[PDB]
Amino acid sequence: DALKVNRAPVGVEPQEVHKWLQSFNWDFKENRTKYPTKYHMANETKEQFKVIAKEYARMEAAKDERQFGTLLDG
Amino acid sequence: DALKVNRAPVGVEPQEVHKWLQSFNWDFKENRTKYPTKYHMANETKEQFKVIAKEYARMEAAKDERQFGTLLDGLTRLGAGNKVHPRWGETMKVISNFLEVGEYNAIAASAMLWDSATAAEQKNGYLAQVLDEIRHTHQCAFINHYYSKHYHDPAGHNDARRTRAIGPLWKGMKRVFADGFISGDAVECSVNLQLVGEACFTNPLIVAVTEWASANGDEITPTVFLSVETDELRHMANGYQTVVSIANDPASAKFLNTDLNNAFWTQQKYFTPVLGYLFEYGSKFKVEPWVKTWNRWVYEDWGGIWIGRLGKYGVESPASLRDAKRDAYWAHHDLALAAYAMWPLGFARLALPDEEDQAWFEANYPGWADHYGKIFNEWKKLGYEDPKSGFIPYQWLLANGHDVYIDRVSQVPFIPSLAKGTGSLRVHEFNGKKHSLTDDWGERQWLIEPERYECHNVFEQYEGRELSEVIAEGHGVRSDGKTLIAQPHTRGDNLWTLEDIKRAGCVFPDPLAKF
Amino acid sequence: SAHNAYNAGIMQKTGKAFADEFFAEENQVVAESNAVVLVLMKSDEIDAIIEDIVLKGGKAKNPSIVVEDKAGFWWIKADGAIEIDAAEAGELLGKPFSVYDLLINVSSTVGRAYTLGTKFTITSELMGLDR
Amino acid sequence: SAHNAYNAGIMQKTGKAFADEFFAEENQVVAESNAVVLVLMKSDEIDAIIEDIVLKGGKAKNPSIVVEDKAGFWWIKADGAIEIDAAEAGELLGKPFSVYDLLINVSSTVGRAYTLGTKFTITSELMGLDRALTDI
Amino acid sequence: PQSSQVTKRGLTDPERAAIIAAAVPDHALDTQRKYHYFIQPRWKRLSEYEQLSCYAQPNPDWIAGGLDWGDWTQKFHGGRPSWGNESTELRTTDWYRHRDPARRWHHPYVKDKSEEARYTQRFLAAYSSEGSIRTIDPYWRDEILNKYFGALLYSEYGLFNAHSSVGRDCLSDTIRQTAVFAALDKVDNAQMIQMERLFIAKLVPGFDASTDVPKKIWTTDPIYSGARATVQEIWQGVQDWNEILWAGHAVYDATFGQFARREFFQRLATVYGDTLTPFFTAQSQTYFQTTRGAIDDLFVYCLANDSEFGAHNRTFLNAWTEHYLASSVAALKDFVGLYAKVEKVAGATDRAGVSEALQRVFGDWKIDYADKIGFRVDVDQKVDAVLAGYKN
Amino acid sequence: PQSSQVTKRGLTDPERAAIIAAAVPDHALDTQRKYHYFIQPRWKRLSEYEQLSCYAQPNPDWIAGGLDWGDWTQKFHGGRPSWGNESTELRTTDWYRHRDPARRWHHPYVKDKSEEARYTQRFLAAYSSEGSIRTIDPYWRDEILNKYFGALLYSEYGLFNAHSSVGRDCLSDTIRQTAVFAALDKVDNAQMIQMERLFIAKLVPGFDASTDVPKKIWTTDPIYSGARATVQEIWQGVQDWNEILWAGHAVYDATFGQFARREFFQRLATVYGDTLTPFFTAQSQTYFQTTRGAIDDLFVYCLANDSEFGAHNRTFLNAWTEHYLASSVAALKDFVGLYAKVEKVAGATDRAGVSEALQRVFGDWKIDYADKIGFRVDVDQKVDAVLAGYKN
Amino acid sequence: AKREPIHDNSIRTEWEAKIAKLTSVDQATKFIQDFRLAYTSPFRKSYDIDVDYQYIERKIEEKLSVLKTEKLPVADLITKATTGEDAAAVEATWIAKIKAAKSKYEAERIHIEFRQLYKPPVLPVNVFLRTDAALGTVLMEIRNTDYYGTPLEGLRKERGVKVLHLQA
Ligand SMILES: [Fe+3]
Ligand SMILES: [Fe+3]
Repeated sequence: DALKVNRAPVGVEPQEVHKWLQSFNWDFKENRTKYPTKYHMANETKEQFKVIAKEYARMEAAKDERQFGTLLDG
Repeated sequence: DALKVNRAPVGVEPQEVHKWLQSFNWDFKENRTKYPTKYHMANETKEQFKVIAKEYARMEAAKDERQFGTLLDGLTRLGAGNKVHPRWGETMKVISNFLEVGEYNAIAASAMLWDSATAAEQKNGYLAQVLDEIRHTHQCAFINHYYSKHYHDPAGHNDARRTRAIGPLWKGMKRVFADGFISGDAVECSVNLQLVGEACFTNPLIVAVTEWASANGDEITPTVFLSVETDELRHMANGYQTVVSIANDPASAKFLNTDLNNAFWTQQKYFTPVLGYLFEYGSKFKVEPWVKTWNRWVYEDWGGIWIGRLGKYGVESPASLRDAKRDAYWAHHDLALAAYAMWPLGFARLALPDEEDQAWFEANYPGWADHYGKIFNEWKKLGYEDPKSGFIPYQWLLANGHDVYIDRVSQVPFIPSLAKGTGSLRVHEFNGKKHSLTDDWGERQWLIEPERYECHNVFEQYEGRELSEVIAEGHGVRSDGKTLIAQPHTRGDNLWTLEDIKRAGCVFPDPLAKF
Repeated sequence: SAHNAYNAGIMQKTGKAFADEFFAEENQVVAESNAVVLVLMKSDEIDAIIEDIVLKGGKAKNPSIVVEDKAGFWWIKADGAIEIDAAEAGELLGKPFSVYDLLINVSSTVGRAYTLGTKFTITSELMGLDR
Repeated sequence: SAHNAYNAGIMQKTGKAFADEFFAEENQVVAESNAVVLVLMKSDEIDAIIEDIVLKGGKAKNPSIVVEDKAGFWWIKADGAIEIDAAEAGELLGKPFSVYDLLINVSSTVGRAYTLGTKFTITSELMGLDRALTDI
Repeated sequence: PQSSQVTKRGLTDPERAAIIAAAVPDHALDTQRKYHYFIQPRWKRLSEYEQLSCYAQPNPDWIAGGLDWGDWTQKFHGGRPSWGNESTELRTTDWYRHRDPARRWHHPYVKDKSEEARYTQRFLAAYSSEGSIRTIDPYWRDEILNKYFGALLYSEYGLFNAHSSVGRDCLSDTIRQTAVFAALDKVDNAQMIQMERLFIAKLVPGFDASTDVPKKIWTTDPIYSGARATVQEIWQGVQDWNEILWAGHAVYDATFGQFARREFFQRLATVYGDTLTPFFTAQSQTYFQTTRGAIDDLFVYCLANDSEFGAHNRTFLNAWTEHYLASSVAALKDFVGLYAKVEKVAGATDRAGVSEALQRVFGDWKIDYADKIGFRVDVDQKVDAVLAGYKN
Repeated sequence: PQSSQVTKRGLTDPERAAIIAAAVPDHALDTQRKYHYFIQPRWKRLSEYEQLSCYAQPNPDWIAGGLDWGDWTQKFHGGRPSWGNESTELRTTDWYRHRDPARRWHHPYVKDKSEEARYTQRFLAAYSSEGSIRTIDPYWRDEILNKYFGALLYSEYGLFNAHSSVGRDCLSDTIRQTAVFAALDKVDNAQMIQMERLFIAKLVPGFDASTDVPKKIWTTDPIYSGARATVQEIWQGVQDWNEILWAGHAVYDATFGQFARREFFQRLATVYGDTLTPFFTAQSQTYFQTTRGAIDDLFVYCLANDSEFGAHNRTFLNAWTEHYLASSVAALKDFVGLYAKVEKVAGATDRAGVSEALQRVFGDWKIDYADKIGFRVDVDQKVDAVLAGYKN
Repeated sequence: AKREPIHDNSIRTEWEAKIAKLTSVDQATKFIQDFRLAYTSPFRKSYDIDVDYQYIERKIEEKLSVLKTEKLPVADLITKATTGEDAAAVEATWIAKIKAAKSKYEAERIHIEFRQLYKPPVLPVNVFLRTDAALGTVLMEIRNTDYYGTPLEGLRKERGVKVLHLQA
């Protein structure tokens, strides 16, 4: 209520969001590719490296800072 | 109103917040420093580098990312951590960990300046300095951490915060840029920490040393130390503002010259011999003679650009300067005699000057060959480097009347029968206790202020005990529990053990028993 | 200029000639100097600033400037003052570059240093004491 | 182990001996390999992982692992699979180290790669095609 | 050319690199590569935070936990030691035991605050471009926020300065880092309040971001009378550095500070249409919780449960808490007079709303601090004591 | 002893470094050190953003602005070129002219988003520790925020996927960067809405963060009928890549999207005591304003004022705007039915309040986009058209 | 003669056994005051335990401090010295004493003895620190008046040292 709540520190990890990504699509007749292809088979597969936009940026920026430190400094 | 508003994109820059900082203080009777001070003059000054917390962190994090990128990515992939000449890699065990305690004490000294500041802007500036000295503590630690991981001898890089307590050179480090800052007048830190320590000595200690590192194959230390000193511009500028306030008030200005001379002597007494020893004897490739490094940074540039310019406003050339110049020329050679003679008490592996070193020493310090050179060569003949020899030179000094004394004030060792630097032995008894003093400036400090200077020396703590027992008790060993961290050579074979020390039978005397 | 060299004056001497001047009576008190010293740690941004600002417009304005290569840093000494405008550096580098960013590789100062606007200055002037 | 060397087999030969095997009839079609290759770019964290994880417990569990020094990177080849637990690496490094941080210096893979929990795996298995051998 | 030698680098110069390679042994001279391997780890493995921080302070064996020996080299006139046991009433078997649970050494600390620094400026440029200030309640903006949130910066500033003597006097390295990072977060809070006021002034013609009115309110308005008295005492009235950290963060800022920042300005912003202030209180409240983790470790894990001095230390902590809780209760009783100036909103600014906000603050405080040191507190009694200052 | 040579590094191996030093000339062989010095700078001097981005796309001279020559090496079956003029109705004298005013190449883009990524997790850990969710209006939380803000993630997700063909079809490098960064910001918005719901679920027993109810609302509730119809058309109904970027960001997202994110969910959070949602809308609104700077440069500076084709392009932009503005007005007319479900708050959710919110959205839009391409719009007429869907 | 090990030795052990027998605040206050007069400062009565007295003093402090919290009312912890004196009265008395001092030699002995008698836990920490700072201000100012004015030969006489050796 207004006085009682769990105050354990929690956040939300990227795989917790990623689990819901498959459900973001929705069905409509025009929902199909624009490009010509021979391949029309079912392709409802799963990512092997769960990533969301925030975590994508965190990872690549971490790579970049080390690379540009080495180049511009050392 | 609810419909019309200026939608131009705007933020708030750091200087826009900074201009309101001075109004953050308010008046109340108790609003004054908690620390003892002689200096009570008006000190409402303005910051020369406007900074707020958010911008402080932005600047320092940007420095860090470049530094740790170079270290953890580039230099590690090059294998640079083991491309250092052994003499220099050993020297950095000492330089970085000893500098670490100077940085650490500078945190506390900077907090005293924060506490004694009366202007909100200066309190803001000193907090930024407090934070920088924490940064520098972790940077010095990081050098020894990186060496522990990547250099061929991690012992002593990996444990100096306890193994430094064994040896006599550490005692003087606890005064030079440490106790001498934090144990005294809080406003006076603007003179000893900043006008002297930061504006004079951090340049040779932190900047000039990076050239010696590079010459000897070390690109880790330049990467870190050159970033450390970027913060120092703000520290020198903080201290200058307060020196101006002191200078402008006749009642506070009457203390300034004595405080400046005492600070200069206190710091140079240790810094001059010890860093000169580490540069010249702890290197293979030498950049230039130490005495010229000292001439350039200390006597000419700090001496002329700070002190000589302030002479227009009544600041006097330190009266101890003539004594100090004599130290700049010979005191590090005197110190090398003690460092090499007492090598088992250290945490670094030493190297006697080789033939081309000896030529360089004699060319640049004529007279070196006939005094210091002949001693080192005799020690080598006696087995200085050989663990089976049973030879440690401290015993040889005593057998020839070359006693070693510790200054009660500075803790710097002194061998009056061999020294060419400034010094002469004074031994006094006071209330049942003997004390050895070694120069006119420290003798005055002790005569006037004996309760400030009660530091136990290594002969008092270790009296009558055998050398190998002291080393073992202080953990002065490698992970096998037997091989010394310290060594009298830099080769990978024939390392000395506790049993090799014990065979020499070296027992600590009371050097003042004869008086 | 020559007086602002790292090895100016007594630093040219070696051996006994050095010692004789080092211990000469007139050289046992400090002597006022009108110089400033600025140390810049080497980096991509600093090296461009050295070559296209300090050694061009800086030295044209102040011909007493001397720059020496000290392996990991640039050592600069000049009469009077040295200034670097971060806005001019930013135009040279093509990327955001405030006076705060300029300080990332400004490693040391012998002299009175400050920033004002986008400009960094180190000066022989004793602000608050000199008129 | 030897068959996983970078210079295994034909790579030991030079000159005409190499050409004769390179152009042999039986070597004009691919041959199925049960190996995986993993490339790690050199860095402080990676070099600790190589020394204390891959070359210790990794090789204890999979003795066919070969590690070769290629200047800027480590080249690792093994039968079947290679795994690195980011949790074990973080314990070794003393700093935050998730499986995403592990990937900062994982440079290349020849094999089927994936993360699962804190663990990174590269495997010879063809997931989605190979059928499970136990119901467990 | 140049007057001085162009030093050849040993890493890349062929002749010097060859000499170095001849001198370097072909094997390592020890296998222990863990920097300060002898530190007792708090967690399952030694952290880099501990390695870089622990035992940097050079204490001797006569300051509990020190590894060195002998007297200091130079003491104050009269004999005060460089660091000493006389600095605080509290005792422990090892002053080095404290660990910040966020494991902040300098680098992660400024890395995180840099993120906040840059994102704040991007947020402001977009918020001004959005025009979102158009829907803020004007009376809230001009008469409550500008004036009384402004005045609150002086509380943060005073708490910042209370740390100056702590930074000099405290007895170990992890404690000094915790204290200094806490001080910067407090002066950041003060600067961020002023930054919000300066920002509103660029969007709202006639809005005055001068500190003149905030300072007059802090120094003379009865609403802040008790708070200012408490801050002055914690900052300048004592020097026991544990007393400062406990009184400052664990009593005053955890009750008065949390009520003012979170229950008044942050909560009521989201009742009066203020889409700007929650961005700023998000930072101060994040800093509060990070600081609390470290303060909690020092006083609860280390000092209140030290094997030899825990009960001894609880005697002092109980006495301090009695005193500064009374001071903070008086501060809140003064402060809730501000509700007489705001527009009534049921469940938020009426008596029931304020009573529930005080039940959260004193109830949370009982859980987070009081229960962990053995301090008995009747929450309803404290709530009622403060409500005596609420104008019905 | 590994099977392959341990290669000697030329930078550090004495023998190879000496050979290299003998081979390197003693002077530079040209003085032009500015990478791609011939790019025409938009600003006073060439930026690193321009140097790294401009002319990476290898267009020939028959695609306006291209520096290469000749046909592509391989085309689609039938003859569609790798890139070609048939991809869009708009024309220009140089497709390379566009400049993002934020000058984002990949590195500054992920640097900034990383800051937001890490700070968000620190904010959430502190907000849960604070207990601040305790004062949110439960009805807002459960019946409006969870369900209809959740449903809004589908609008962001659809706008994200509209960029897939843009990423393949567009005709220059700076435009491609602008489009891809805009696309990641949209899917980030969708993910952050789900992140907020997942976070509330950890704090509120019984709160269901499944997307089942949001998806049912997006796909079948009349409140989102017009919006979903528009998003489906912009994403999958067209392939002109300029039409997608214009309709998506400059018409639909700038009217419907800004109303829903800023005027409904962000604004009303600060009327119903929601201290959490403004942290998340702060990010989507920052991203909107960043994207708008780049979209504005492409369509206003470059295309509507191209020296040869400006009026030509305005003919198409005007036609697109007529169509998608009608779609967006219909989307808003449906959406303001949501006000029939919220607790009335004078000046915010009554007719006068909603009318002023629509005046902000349509009035700002007229200034920010319509006026710059010559599109006539009567704001009061659009406000009245939407208010016909408002239940009094 | 021969020192025992640094951190564990028979002198420290024997003193710990003495300290364990203290059972009241009055007894431990007299014990610690007697100890600090006998063994601390340049005016101590004995250097017989020079390398051990600082650790031993720590252990006495710990025993007195626990006895205080076990035995005294809270208000006494804040406002009284363990001598029974009013803490603010002690402060006023010793500040007046040092301001009445006629030379730096008088002033230094007053400051040193204040610390020997009233170092925590005898005086409450807050009162002690501010008194020690006020005393130190006066001592520093009188010592830094004409600091270089007396030649070394005369300072040695004023201090009263026995000169054992002066190198030529
Ligand atoms: Fe420092
Ligand atoms: Fe400093």
